[PDB]
Amino acid sequence: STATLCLGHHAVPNGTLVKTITDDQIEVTNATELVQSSSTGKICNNPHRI
Amino acid sequence: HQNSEGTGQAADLKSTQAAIDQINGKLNRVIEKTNEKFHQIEKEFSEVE
Ligand SMILES: *[C@@H]1O[C@H](CO)[C@@H](O[C@@H]2O[C@H](CO)[C@@H](O[C@@H]3O[C@H](CO)[C@@H](O)[C@H](O)[C@@H]3O)[C@H](O)[C@H]2NC(C)=O)[C@H](O)[C@H]1NC(C)=O
Repeated sequence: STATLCLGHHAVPNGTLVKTITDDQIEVTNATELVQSSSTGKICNNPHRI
Repeated sequence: HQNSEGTGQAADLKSTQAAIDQINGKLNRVIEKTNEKFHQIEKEFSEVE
């Protein structure tokens, strides 16, 4: 004679931590690196004529 | 509470704690606790160059 409706969001197996103002460390469902650390080690002749 | 038995007060440590935790750690995060520097540039002179 009654029904229950609920709302919610998704989740992932193992999330990633991020640095935020309020919390010193917290996990999210997705992240991304904003600092290029890797390098091919070779100079690409193009476009700039080398 | 203002029940028939009278009045009374009690602080909820749970809620209070959450606030404190967020507050404390933030400062150090935003600003780096420290950074070293040694020989730099003369930031003063006595004559014109
Ligand atoms: C995290 O969630 C995001 C969004 O749901 C997903 O990552 C995103 O993945 C797409 C496709 O792999 C990337 O877009 C691509 O952009 C390039 C731009 O040159 C384009 O050539 C491709 O056709 C494509 O549209 C997008 O950059 C990427 N964003 C990031 C870094 O999150 C992904 O499902 C989850 N994991 C990742 C990879 O972060």
